[PDB]
Amino acid sequence: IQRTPKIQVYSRHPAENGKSNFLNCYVSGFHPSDIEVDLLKNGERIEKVEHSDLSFSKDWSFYLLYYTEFTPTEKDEYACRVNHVTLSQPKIVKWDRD
Amino acid sequence: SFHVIWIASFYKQNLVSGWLSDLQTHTWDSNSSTIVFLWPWSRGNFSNEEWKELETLFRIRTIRSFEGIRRYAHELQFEYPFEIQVTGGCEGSFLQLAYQGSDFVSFQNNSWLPYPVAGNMAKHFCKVLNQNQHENDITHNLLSDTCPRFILGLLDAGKAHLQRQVKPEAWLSHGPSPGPGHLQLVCHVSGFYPKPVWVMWMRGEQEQQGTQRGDILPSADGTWYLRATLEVAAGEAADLSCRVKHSSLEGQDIVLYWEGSLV
Ligand SMILES: CCCCCCCC/C=C\CCCCCCCCCCCCCC(=O)N[C@@H](COP(=O)(O)OCC[N+](C)(C)C)[C@@H](O)/C=C\CCCCCCCCCCCCC
Repeated sequence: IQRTPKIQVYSRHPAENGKSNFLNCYVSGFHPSDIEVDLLKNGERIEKVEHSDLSFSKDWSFYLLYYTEFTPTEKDEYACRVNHVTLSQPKIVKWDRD
Repeated sequence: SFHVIWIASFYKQNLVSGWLSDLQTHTWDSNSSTIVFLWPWSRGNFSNEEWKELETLFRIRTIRSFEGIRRYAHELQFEYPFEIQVTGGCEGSFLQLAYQGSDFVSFQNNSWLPYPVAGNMAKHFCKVLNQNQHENDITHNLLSDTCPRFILGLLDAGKAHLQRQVKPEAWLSHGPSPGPGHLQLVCHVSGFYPKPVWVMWMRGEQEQQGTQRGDILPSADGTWYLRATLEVAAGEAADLSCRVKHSSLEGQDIVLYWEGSLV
């Protein structure tokens, strides 16, 4: 049985233009563990992204945290892009800020 | 509770790590085949020389277990690609194994038992797993003797880190998908530890029961994050506030008010 990833995107601190921050993409509830996760800046892949060691929950579904340090400007859009066997096409979830 | 998890993926990738619940405390380095300590106190009160003992059975059993799974895959009817997951530890002790993300077999007292629903495949697996009783007795003692002693030393050694209090910060934003004529108010709470937290949209002292709390999500620095949202009619968004309560604030709630440029 395959399980599709839940994808949640958030910043460590309130967004303030010109101030250093951390962008997070938490991917969870998926199976099998093979997965591809990119953080995007203006549709372009962000080069140095870190992730937690792969782990799983009680129901055996996997979860990973992806993150990077970043400084937002008013012109920049960020998102998390996920590909997994359960997905027809990569799924993109934007960082929502005001 | 302390537990070790094993993730093995076959198409031959292998991951072993140790956990205090959500908190990772140990990792296994394949290249060095060593036990990596993620915190100073991850050693617990286990002497430096006793730690190389533990590494030994971890040495031999991790790659004997990985190797063992692929020769038998034929008779066990494991078909590529597939994944095996194991979790074992103590709180009471446990050791459970899944095949393709479903309960498959578990270790109970002195032997491996198949989950009934897992069928004859799990039964044939247990036969293999139980073919040497001594190796099962070692598994028993690791769980009922070694694991309980370890977790005591671990908790004591880490007490400082584990009972620390880190204050949350919070902020408000507009949510993305309100229905027509309505707004979505979002209250973000971040940087708190430990995990339990209280957050509600309020009108004065009246809790707004429309408040929808999301999952509590991790940050890389080991603190936690939560979003709480409220859907309201645009006419009725006056006098709303977000109130955060947390052990670390000692009664001084964080309170933020919907207004300024938010309106
Ligand atoms: C990052 C590490 C942190 C460590 C911190 C430690 C502190 C706390 C310590 C302990 C807490 C509890 C941990 C629980 C560990 C439980 C160990 C599991 C026992 C494994 C059974 C080995 C059987 C074997 O090793 N099985 C070998 C048998 O080889 P053999 O030729 O010995 O068999 C011949 C026996 N006769 C002498 C009678 C002929 C294999 O061919 C069979 C079956 C393969 C299936 C095994 C895979 C499933 C094992 C599940 C566990 C795998 C990884 C566990 C470690 C993560």
